[PDB]
This record gives sequence, structure tokens and C-alpha cells, in this order.
Amino acid sequence: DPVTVVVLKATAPFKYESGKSTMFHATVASKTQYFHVKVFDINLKEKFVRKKVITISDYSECKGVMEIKEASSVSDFNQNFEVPNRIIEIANKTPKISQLYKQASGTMVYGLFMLQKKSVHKKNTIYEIQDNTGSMDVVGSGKWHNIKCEKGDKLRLFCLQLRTVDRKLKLVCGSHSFIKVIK
DNA sequence: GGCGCGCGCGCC
DNA sequence: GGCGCGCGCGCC
Repeated sequence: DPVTVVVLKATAPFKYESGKSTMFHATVASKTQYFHVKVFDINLKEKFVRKKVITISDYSECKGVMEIKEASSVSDFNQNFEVPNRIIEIANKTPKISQLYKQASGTMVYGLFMLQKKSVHKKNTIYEIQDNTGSMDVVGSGKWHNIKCEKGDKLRLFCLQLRTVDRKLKLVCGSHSFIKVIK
């Protein structure tokens, strides 16, 4: 059903494969929840700006993440719209590596984590991330082999998937994964 | 090329 | 939710 939200975050459009297309990620908030959104129509980028209020209908979902394909289904909302501020806070919280270690393979993961160790191999790059509860490997290939970063930088992860790899839960990149290196 | 407008977002 | 530095990018 149609849902009206306020945009909290939205990345710049980026290239990806399976067919090779374009997309960006966004995070939005109703008055009762926050959601991650994959937008596959890059002509909607102007509707997904910080603080813009939009109404989303005729979309699809997948593991709690919204998918938007046709611009025909986003409309501006210019009446008054206020979301409770904890929804904003939750929407911006990065989960703990100790909780990530307790979810099922398949779970999609988004957050900001600091990069403690970078190991580059032939086709894969293992980015070790840490917080005050644990460490975890991020596996990046293709677009995310050997990206520019060093110890102390932080990584913003968008739509990474928890997978068991050599008997341990890791984050691995797929077609829609995005990683941004900060500072 | 490369100015300069004005956002993004980590930090506050 | 505000701030402002760093930057992305339309324009010439």
C-alpha cells in the first residue's frame, strides 16, 4: 500500500551488474518505522533528497528493504509531516558486531563501521571491521576489490549480506551492495 | 579546464 | 535538528 515517509539519507547513483544498470540506496522514515530502499530508477534521485517528504506506492519488498523501479510511484507530500524523533535515531544507529553475529545468513546489513585491517588477495579483499563488541570480515569483490582506505578510516555499508564463509559469519557483497569510505 | 554554487553528512 | 568543511558537478 502507499506509504508517506521523510527521506533521511540517499547515496549518489552508482553502477552495478545483474544486466548492467544503475541505482542508489536511501533510508526513509514513516511515523512508525524506518526502511532501507533500493531505487533502480536514477531519475528519482531528485525526489530522494535529505528532508524531502514523499509518498511511495506500488513498490516491492525483500527482507524488509523497499524496492522502487518506476518513477510513476513516488509523489511529493507537501502537507505537514512530522515523524517521532526516535525513529530518526534508530534509523541512524549502526548495529553492534556482537548482534550481527547472532542473525541468520541472508540478513541485509547497513551501517557505519571503522576499518581495522585490510587484506588484499587475488579477487577478494577482506576488510576487517571492529567495534567495542567484536570484529568481522567484509568481503569485497569487483567494484569493491582494493578500494581506497586504510586503518582508521570508517566504512559505510549499504545492503551487505551476512553469509557463513569458512564456518564464520561474514559480510559479503552482491549486485546491490555499496561501500563508502569516510575520512 | 576549472569556477563557484550549494549539498551531504560526520560531528555537534 | 543544526553546522560547516569538503566536495560534486552544471555551467561557461
